[PDB]
Amino acid sequence: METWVLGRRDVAEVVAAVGRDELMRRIIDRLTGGLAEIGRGERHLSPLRGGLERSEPVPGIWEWMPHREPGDHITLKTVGYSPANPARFGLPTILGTVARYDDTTGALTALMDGVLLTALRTGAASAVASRLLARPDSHTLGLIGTGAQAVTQLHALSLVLPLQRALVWDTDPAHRESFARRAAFTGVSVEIAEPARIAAEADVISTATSVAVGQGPVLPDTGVREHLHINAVGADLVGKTELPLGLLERAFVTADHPEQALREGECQQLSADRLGPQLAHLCADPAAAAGRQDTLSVFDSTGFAFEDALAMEVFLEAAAERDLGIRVGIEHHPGDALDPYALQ
Amino acid sequence: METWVLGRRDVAEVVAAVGRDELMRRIIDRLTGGLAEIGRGERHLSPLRGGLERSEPVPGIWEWMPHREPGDHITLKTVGYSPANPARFGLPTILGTVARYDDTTGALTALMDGVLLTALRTGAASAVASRLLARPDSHTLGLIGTGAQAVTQLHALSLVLPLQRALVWDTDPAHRESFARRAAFTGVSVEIAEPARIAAEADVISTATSVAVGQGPVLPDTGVREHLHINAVGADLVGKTELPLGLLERAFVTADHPEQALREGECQQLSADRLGPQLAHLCADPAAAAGRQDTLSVFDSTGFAFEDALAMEVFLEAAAERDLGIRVGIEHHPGDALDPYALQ
Ligand SMILES: NC(=O)c1ccc[n+]([C@@H]2O[C@H](COP(=O)([O-])OP(=O)(O)OC[C@H]3O[C@@H](n4cnc5c(N)ncnc54)[C@H](O)[C@@H]3O)[C@@H](O)[C@H]2O)c1
Ligand SMILES: NC(=O)c1ccc[n+]([C@@H]2O[C@H](COP(=O)([O-])OP(=O)(O)OC[C@H]3O[C@@H](n4cnc5c(N)ncnc54)[C@H](O)[C@@H]3O)[C@@H](O)[C@H]2O)c1
Ligand code: NA
Ligand code: NA
Repeated sequence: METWVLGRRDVAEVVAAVGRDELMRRIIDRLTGGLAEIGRGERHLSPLRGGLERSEPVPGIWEWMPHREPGDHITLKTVGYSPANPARFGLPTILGTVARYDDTTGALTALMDGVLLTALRTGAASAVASRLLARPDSHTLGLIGTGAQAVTQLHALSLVLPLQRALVWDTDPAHRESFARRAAFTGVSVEIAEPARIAAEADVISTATSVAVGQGPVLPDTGVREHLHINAVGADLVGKTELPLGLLERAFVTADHPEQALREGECQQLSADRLGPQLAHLCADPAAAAGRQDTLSVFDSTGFAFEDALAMEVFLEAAAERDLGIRVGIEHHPGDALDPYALQ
Repeated sequence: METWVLGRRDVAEVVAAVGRDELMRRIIDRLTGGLAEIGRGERHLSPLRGGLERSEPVPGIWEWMPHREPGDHITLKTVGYSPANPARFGLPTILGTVARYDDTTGALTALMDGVLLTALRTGAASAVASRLLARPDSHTLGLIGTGAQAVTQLHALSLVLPLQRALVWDTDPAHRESFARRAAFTGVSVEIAEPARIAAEADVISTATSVAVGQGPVLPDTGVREHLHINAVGADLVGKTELPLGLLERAFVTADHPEQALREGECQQLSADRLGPQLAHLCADPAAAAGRQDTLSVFDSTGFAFEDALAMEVFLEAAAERDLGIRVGIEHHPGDALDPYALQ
């Protein structure tokens, strides 16, 4: 037995061969079915993630996220949020890896990049929620925060809504000015616009910022369109929020993971008895979403490990088809199972 | 930037090149200093490990154990306890891996086997505690459970005490028969002995069994020598214990990790108010342990992630000196930090 390692090269070859659109659609479809299975009680939400706060060079966090499929495998994603990474080191803010362990023996069976996978399934989750809660003729997307997640927010949403334009804002002028080039492949025209204009004109918004704890909101409490749907995607430290309390109190709020969202999502700001049914329930029974497209809605997204397990399965299916990756004997399996020093 | 991976073959070469005694001594020395640093408030106990119980084929657990050295690195050990592994699959009961992440950026910098490392630092921790709490002229070691951990329990304790004899028991006759061959490199004469004889004769005992929840004790509450020191090393599921309650209530008890031990150690049997100073405090101030060498003592061992980080450092230092391991690009670092699709 050896660990199946998908290097950065193998992950790149999967998305190159399959195509960004098709790969994103596969992950959207997988997440949709998987969320519906949770909503039907056929599967369970992942346990709460844990994390270690880091103060330097700026406040960030490093988190671990398990999800068990009993009798089959356990998925663990380890992921850092380090928002000085881009400017200071030319590294992504979100850096992670995803591992799979055999549930029967405990053995490490597969290991892969989590950077691309994280951006894909986070876009896909917003797409699942926005298909339920945004107007199906939504034309104008607003983006607050135009870093890494903004790219897959725009991409995923462009596959499920007829988006024609994106109004975008970032507090870093370089990061907002570069977004059009990163977005170009989608065919959605990009225009820089201040947050008040985005609030007034957008049919759907995604907020995905590295705003510090206590420095929200990133979208002002002002007039929005009656049917606005917001994907609140930023999430890292306890205390970090993006939306104004007044807007949230007027909204139909569905969390991907209620207990996690109450700790780390916009639901930090809300009384627990004001949550709408969670996303998995909407996927299994759309009665709870019926009519909510035409009034203010918020998808409170924190991400949870089941989404990583599902996206990992999409990657492993493609990689297995193509015989991609390498085998590394990482774990020591002594010839005598009772002898740690039998270094066979 | 690529991840440094030490495979099974590199770990085996470290042992072959450094030597078992020298490698174990390095890990004992690192653990003693690190624990003293915790006892002096220069470093801090790792957070509580987390875990997922599994019921098939027999009850076991899969656990994650993070530890952070601020500004340097984060260590995470992922480890399964699957006690049917030896008989059913020829695999060790304890199967795990240790990963190292840069604390500044979050990047995965190193990954190695945790099977051998786990056995080494678990023996080392018992040796640290027993040097403090066992009579320095202890001649007879008792072992209940003669699986993988027993091998390094005997090895490490033979390096810090003048052991002449090991009295050993396992409920599996083949496992107790084979222990002497697995122990031969230590030079300590092994005898098979039933638990009541071990309790009556031993100067120091380690219990390290796969006993099931609620099926203890593995050592009877009968005559023990006045000065007996016990390393309670078995630890997996909540509810699993190895010592008789009456013995525990008479003993001076020190945990490696009080909060973990209250959940998963012998201290499950004890009121929270009943524990002594933890092992770290005894390392920093051994005056609190010297006076307990001649009375009944228990080191309640659960294992915690700091031990894995320290032992991993020993292996990385030795592997670097010998240019061992491979470099694998696992994480995706896009050429544009804000573009997840910018596959370099
Ligand atoms: N919900 C999920 O599942 C999920 C998954 C991954 C990441 N995230 C979170 O999404 C957030 C963004 O991640 P990323 O990978 O895009 O990081 P990033 O660093 O690539 O982009 C964040 C951007 O937000 C901008 N920003 C900071 N403060 C702002 C403000 N007040 N207004 C507007 N823009 C602002 C920054 O200048 C930067 O360009 C983080 O909180 C991250 O932890 C969530
Ligand atoms: N404290 C720590 O840091 C730490 C580290 C690693 C493992 N552990 C724990 O130590 C225990 C042993 O692990 P291992 O790797 O040696 O497993 P192993 O399966 O190699 O050995 C366990 C042995 O215990 C024997 N056994 C079971 N029930 C018994 C009983 N009632 N009396 C006597 N013997 C019995 C089994 O026959 C087996 O030979 C496990 O609970 C493991 O989770 C603790
Ligand atoms: Na959120
Ligand atoms: Na214990």
